Amino acid sequence: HKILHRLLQD
Amino acid sequence: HKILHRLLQD
Amino acid sequence: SLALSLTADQMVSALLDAEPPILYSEYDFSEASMMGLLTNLADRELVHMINWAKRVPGFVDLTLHDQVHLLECAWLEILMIGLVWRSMEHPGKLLFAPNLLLDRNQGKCVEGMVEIFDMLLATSSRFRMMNLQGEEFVCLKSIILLNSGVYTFDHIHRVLDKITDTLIHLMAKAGLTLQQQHQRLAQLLLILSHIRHMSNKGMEHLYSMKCKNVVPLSDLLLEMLDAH
Amino acid sequence: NSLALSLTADQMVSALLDAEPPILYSEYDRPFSEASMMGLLTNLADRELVHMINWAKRVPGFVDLTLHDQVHLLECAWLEILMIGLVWRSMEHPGKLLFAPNLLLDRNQGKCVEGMVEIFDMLLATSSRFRMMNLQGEEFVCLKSIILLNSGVYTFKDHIHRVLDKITDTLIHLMAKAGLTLQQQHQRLAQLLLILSHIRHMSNKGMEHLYSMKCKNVPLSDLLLEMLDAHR
Ligand SMILES: CCOC(=O)[C@@H]1[C@H](C(=O)OCC)[C@H]2O[C@@H]1C(c1ccc(O)cc1)=C2c1ccc(O)cc1
Ligand SMILES: CCOC(=O)[C@@H]1[C@H](C(=O)OCC)[C@H]2O[C@@H]1C(c1ccc(O)cc1)=C2c1ccc(O)cc1
Repeated sequence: HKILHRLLQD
Repeated sequence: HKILHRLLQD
Repeated sequence: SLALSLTADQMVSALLDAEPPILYSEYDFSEASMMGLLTNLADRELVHMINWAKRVPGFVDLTLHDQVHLLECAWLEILMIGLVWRSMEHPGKLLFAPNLLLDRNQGKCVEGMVEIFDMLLATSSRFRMMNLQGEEFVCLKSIILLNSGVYTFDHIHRVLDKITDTLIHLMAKAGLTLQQQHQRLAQLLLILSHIRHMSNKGMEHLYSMKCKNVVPLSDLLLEMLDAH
Repeated sequence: NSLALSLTADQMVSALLDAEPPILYSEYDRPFSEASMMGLLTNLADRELVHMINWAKRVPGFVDLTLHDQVHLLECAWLEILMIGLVWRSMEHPGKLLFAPNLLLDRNQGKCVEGMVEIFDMLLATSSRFRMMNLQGEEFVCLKSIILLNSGVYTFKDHIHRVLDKITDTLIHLMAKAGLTLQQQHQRLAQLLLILSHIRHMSNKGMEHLYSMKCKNVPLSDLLLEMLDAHR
């Protein structure tokens, strides 16, 4: 659930 | 007079 | 490999197209008020750095855990190289944001900071000395993203090679002699080692700041710092 | 001035080959504690440092600099120089670091000391890289001397940059001689200089752990305390 995953994924 | 000083001088 | 078959000319344009925007400080001074502005700023820049990184040729090929590693490795180096770039045509000053231009002795606010300040000003001066071009800069910035975390793991190296080819073609195009080409390339790669050093010092004073409770760090920033 | 900046690329390689310090042996015996291992590394390193000082003086151009600049460059560069040296001699011992001919550490002896393993791997990664490119003795010594000249140059000017351009020409002379095409010469130089950043990174890390070790508390040599107190 790390923010960095999220922001890259788009 | 760092020990480094002496070594570099001689 | 789409990024492997680009001309130097179309490589430079992608990097140029993908440049992140310049952000403003939320500025309206103390050790705490300084680190707040800087933290708030960094935190918003990181979000765009991620976008930019995604637009860097070859980067989008790598796996996700790979891209993650590269970013958590490179991030402050990337912010600092952007800072020195922005700061070039302000001798003796650092331009964090169009509305946030510091001079050295606003540094003394934050033990840790004048030391790095001076490292960044010397680099700024160096880039000005050699007269860095925007095209060389976007290359520099990509090497940093691709190299900085590469060994703490072939395609990456293929990409780094193209980037080197690009760098050299721009120098040839600027009229540099073959001898000048490799001396310039070299002294620019040599600056990366200074940026890394600067990032290692910054990472560390940042961590002491988090520990002394000077300001709250954002969740993204905790994750980044934690990585180091 | 002169006089460095008037050497042929071939006699620059030779000056540097001639100045190369010897590989020193360890005092090593006796099972390993964190204490035993760290007193070994500090004994070896202390002795390596003395050779490094003398070696620096043989780096063409170094001795033209002012004593205080000599001190700064060496104070910045010292643990990078030892690392690059370790990496280079560990080159034919995959997975293993050759501290000395009689002190070869494997991954898991690293763990005795706190956060030594992480560095261990970083050096291993670098060693692997040198191997995968087949770094050459002659390239190595240019690199070793770039480190010395570069590490503390932007934390101070133009004499250092002339010498550096000389070392780059030298590096390129080498690759032109090995019969590399121009494009692969420029690529190789790039690959070699990017490694320098990893060396800075590792030095920076080893440095902070050395600092925390001095608190933890093996006694360090006087020369070593001084070299370390320069980064605090
Ligand atoms: C004189 C250099 O000034 C700095 O702020 C550096 C570091 C620092 O000084 O931190 C403590 C001495 C740090 O790394 C730099 C920095 C920073 C912040 C924003 C930015 O666009 C570029 C760099 C930093 C920064 C500051 C706050 C954060 O939350 C994240 C990064
Ligand atoms: C596998 C990593 O191996 C090490 O010892 C690194 C560091 C470490 O392990 O943790 C403490 C920093 C350290 O920096 C390295 C190192 C060292 C020691 C001797 C040497 O010839 C080359 C490097 C080191 C070293 C150790 C004691 C000294 O007095 C000086 C350097």
